[PDB]
Amino acid sequence: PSFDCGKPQVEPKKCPVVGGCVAHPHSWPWQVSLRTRFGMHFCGGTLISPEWVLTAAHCLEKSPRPSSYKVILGAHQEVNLEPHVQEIEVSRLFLEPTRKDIALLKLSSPAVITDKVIPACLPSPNYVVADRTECFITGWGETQGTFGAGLLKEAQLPVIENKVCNRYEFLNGRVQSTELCAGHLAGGTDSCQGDSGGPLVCFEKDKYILQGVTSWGLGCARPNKPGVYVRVSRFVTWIEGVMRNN
Amino acid sequence: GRCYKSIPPICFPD
Repeated sequence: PSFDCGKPQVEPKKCPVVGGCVAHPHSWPWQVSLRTRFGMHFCGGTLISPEWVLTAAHCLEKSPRPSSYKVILGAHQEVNLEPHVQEIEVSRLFLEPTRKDIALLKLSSPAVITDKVIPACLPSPNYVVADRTECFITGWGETQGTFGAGLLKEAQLPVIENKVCNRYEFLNGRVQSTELCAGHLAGGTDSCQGDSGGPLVCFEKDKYILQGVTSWGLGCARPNKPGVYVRVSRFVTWIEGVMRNN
Repeated sequence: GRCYKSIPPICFPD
């Protein structure tokens, strides 16, 4: 009864987080909710193996102690967790060593891999997602008045190649080679506050590959202001090393 | 103007 990475057991809704749609429950089984010990959801993450969650480094600035954090796996509701959700304390924190906005959480016990809790697949090292590739972002963040608050949402957004995103009228030189951009130039659909650390995934042949980690933006869903994501492929070698050595 | 998308957001003057 094993489950390959990147293959949801409930097919994602098409949906051609501000804007977008509410996901089918359990169609994004690698999505994590990151919480404090007695606190509510404040960031997302992506399960990448039974003991390891990838998130954004800035999600860890409230506390340098692993005991401050817990991960919720298999969830659909933001607050009223379903009976079968897995809640697991974090045992170790590893921040990316060149100060980029990406981090690994080691879980205190391995997640049980089920039809609702399945890791995402990592990309090949240094792969560059092509301009206009349609990808999906997911999370429980702010919706800015759009429907779906309190439920896991998704949005389908095209990647905008860095050379375009860095133009003066858009993000004006801010985006690094270890980041990527996604969104509609018209605005209206975006990751937002509370989505940080969660996944940006792109479908490839028969499975979803994790290509981005939700990081920052100039606001959310503004015209001419696409969201910025850490480019996961530039960190695969580092991630593999951390898992091998710890 | 940059804001990281945590709760609460971490924001910068640019």
